[PDB]
Amino acid sequence: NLPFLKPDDIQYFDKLLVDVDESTLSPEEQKERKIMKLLLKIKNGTPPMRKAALRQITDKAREFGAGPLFNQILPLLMSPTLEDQERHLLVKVIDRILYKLDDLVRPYVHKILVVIEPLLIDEDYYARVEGREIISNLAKAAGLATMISTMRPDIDNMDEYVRNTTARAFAVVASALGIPSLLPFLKAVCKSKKSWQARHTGIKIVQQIAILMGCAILPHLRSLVEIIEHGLVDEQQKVRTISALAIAALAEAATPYGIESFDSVLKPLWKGIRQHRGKGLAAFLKAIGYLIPLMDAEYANYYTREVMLILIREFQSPDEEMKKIVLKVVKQCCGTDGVEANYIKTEILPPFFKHFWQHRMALDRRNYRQLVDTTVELANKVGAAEIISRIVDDLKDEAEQYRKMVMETIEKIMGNLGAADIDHKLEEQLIDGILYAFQEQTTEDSVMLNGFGTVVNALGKRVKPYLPQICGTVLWRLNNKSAKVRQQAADLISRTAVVMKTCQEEKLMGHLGVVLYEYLGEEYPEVLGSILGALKAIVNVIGMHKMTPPIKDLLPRLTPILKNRHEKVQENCIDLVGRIADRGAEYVSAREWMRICFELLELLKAHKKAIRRATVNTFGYIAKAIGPHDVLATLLNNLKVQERQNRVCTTVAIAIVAETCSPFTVLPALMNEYRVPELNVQNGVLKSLSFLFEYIGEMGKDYIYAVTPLLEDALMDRDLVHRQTASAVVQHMSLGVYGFGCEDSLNHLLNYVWPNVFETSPHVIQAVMGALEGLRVAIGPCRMLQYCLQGLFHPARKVRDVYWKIYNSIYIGSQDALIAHYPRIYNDDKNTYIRYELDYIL
Amino acid sequence: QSKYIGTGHADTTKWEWLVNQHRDSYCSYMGHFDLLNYFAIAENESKARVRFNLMEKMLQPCGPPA
Amino acid sequence: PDLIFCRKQAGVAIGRLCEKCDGKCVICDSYVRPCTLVRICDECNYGSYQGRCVICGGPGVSDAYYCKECTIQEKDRDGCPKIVNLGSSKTDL
Amino acid sequence: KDAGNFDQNKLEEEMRKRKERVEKWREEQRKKAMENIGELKKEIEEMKQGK
Ligand SMILES: [Zn+2]
Ligand SMILES: [Zn+2]
Repeated sequence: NLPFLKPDDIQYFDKLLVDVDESTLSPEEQKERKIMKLLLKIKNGTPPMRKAALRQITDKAREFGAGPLFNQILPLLMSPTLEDQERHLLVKVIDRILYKLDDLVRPYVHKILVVIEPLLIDEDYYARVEGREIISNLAKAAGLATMISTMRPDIDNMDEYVRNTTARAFAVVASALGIPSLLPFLKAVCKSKKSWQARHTGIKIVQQIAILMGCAILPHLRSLVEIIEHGLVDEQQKVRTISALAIAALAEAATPYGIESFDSVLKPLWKGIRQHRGKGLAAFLKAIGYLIPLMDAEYANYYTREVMLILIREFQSPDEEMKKIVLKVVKQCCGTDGVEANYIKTEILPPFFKHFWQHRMALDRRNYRQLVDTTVELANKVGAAEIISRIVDDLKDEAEQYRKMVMETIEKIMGNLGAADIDHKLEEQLIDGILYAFQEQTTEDSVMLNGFGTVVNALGKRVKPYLPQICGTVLWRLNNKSAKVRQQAADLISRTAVVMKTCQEEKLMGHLGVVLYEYLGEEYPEVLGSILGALKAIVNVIGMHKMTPPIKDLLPRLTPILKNRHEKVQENCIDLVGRIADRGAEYVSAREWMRICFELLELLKAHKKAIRRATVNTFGYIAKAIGPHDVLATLLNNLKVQERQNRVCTTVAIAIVAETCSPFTVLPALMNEYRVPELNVQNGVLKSLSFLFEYIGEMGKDYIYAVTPLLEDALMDRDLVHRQTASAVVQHMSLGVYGFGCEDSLNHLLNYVWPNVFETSPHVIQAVMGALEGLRVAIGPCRMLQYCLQGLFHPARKVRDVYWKIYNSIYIGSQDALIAHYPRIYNDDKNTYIRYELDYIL
Repeated sequence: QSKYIGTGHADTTKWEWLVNQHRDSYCSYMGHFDLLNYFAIAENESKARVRFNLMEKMLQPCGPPA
Repeated sequence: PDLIFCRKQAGVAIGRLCEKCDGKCVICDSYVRPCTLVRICDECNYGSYQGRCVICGGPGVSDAYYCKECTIQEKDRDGCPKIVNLGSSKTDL
Repeated sequence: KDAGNFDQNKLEEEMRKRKERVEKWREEQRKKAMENIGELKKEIEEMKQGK
């Protein structure tokens, strides 16, 4: 009963589709070909039906033939139709076959090496990981000698891609078959002078192994450096570059500590910085950039001074390979603790500001990222004030391209250092540059928008004297009437709202509120959300009636805004309505608040969790301001309306009252709602008490004995739906009153909840099973097992089916807690049942 | 393996229940401290002695039909 | 409607959830007071499985947590809480 | 408000003027620099010079 077939699996889909009789008339062991169709069953079929094929092939690969098995398994995954899950399944199958066919995988080494090699060089990380795993499995299948004899003659591939693939294959084979297991063979086959191909492939395999292993290069660090030091003074520049790359990879893998083996080539690395030419000096600098942070504190200064002769001199890079390498080396040197801030400010600050700190890289994305990262890393060491008073020009420049990177670096420095290193003239220059960048925002540059808030936060109390500048800036950016411009202005105002409005001014509040409530009908939902956020920030910073928009006008104006279906707009409007009743909170007619609550009650279960949280955060203050009795009566009347598709949320609103007011605000009012003889009235009351005790928290311990009879009367033999509600209430109240000293009422409720265990309803047992699983963990097995012990061997076959299930549910929980709870099973004459090892008197 | 090991089911024999009882009651003896420093005071043996005794008793205690 | 779970060795992978299935716990299925963060096994974040919801089984938008009523009951200490069954298996639509 | 608005406008104008002045100064500085660099004139092909 496998699933349907597919035209993509037509390579071996003739078993279940055609009369491919491998046992009637076919070659020897032709059924293994049908096993490929079984592989389709592993791909096309069920999870257990797919794993059964692998479980069977695991005990049949030895009796299937290595040749045909490989010839049918390799092309199956070699095709481009190998999906991600399909690739994983094929890799697992090949690994199982190799674990079964260990010595048989030797003749097929030429196959997987030609197949797993490209897959290991794929683009996706999962593909490379699967290729490396397949290569490691193939290596572990046969011996190291087979892998050596396979990867050694493969060096004749003159193609650079083929050579790199062979080097990566050898590195993967050595990373799993033992690094020192293949180290001597590789060192003996690569130490010769055949040609540049082998000399390059040696360093390539070394770097590939160091990159694939990772932190596992600590013991084999010197063992590999002993063979890699033959290229540090190599004649050919290509071999020298390969050796430098391998040394840098090893230093990065074995970093930061353990620079002992690095001293074996540390002298040439520190000498040849200003000795090589072009690619040689580039490779030397790239290796020194990694060796510097791993170096010690004494020789680090000497190495930096020896490398600066060729680093600071060639800071201006004709190409990108030199510029990026120099930037990385400078970043690594700044990260090192050797060169102090004084040396950087003396010999590193002026060169970095002259050759690097400029608008000459306003279009290089990689350069714009590298220079920004290096500046952000070096600002913490050279002082933020040393750069805050020296980068106030690139942002104010008319070139917006370099201005974006300058603002990004300034924001990064402000976020890293903070606001301590901020001079008066430096602060004024930074404010002027930020204002010029924000005003001259001809493009969509979010860097300035993100940095304005950081600068305002760094201002702190200094933003008060600088109030009118930012005020006029925000006014010019808000009255521009541009969509994206207004959005960015509202965002920047909401970010820097608490810093400016909360400065104890009482003068800009009106000027802000007049423009805030003006553009209330923005068609763009993002602009509307930004305006709502700005108004919320103003209401949080301003008060009643300190806020410019009147409360009696902003409330009815914001009322229809909450009815919108926009996600961000509604999310902001909920918080705005909540904060409207934050400080003073009256500012409304009771009918308006009741209507707002009735409208928001339908949004308490929205898809976005943010709206669900904001609704509960606002309804609490709404109910605290309106009143307990009115809100309770409204919620109770709302229980019958809004039929059970969104009715339960209303019950949650009642719980919000319990979370918004004292427990006696909803308890006595909801108690009278049970006196009605209606079935789905008491049912709704119980469904509401469930969420009430599930969300009331640790407050149930204060009042739990007064609600015991209300749950007991509902737990009686009343109906089939009035039983799950009482059990859920009990389970959600026991967990909430866990260990708080209310076990009496818990026992009172359990006395009734136990007889309801005998229920054949498949949908009604879980309501009691969960109650028992909660009572076991909130009561202790010393009493639950005491109840459940009388029937552990009851004669009824359908009575033990529930008692053993409850015992299992009470066993995995409190496994060793119930050990000192069992009775003394007396000793029979056929064994030793009594546990006499616990009846000592000592 | 670890599906439900530790307890039987609807027709679990009394012996097979007491066997799991003792087999999971000694692990609270070899692991717990008060119930291990208390048994080495009664039997008057060291921790290693009592622990090895309890470990060897986990072969088939309670009276094994072996 | 009895959902199944993976329940394998809980690795060092954090949980996730969809834009609609982010609040409720992967096991308790409740939105009330998330206590601890959920995890996954090794076969729950592997290639295509990277950053997938534990309930919706699609895109991840947050971290999968457990309910306070489900973490106090020691339910989080079970295997991989990924919601997978015979129907919700790897080869599902 | 018939006087406050005017004052605000004046302030804005002043700010704009200041910005313009700053820009002019920057331009002048750039011109001066163009008088002589700068790491080594056009230091881009010097480090390259083939490969
Ligand atoms: Zn989901
Ligand atoms: Zn899982």
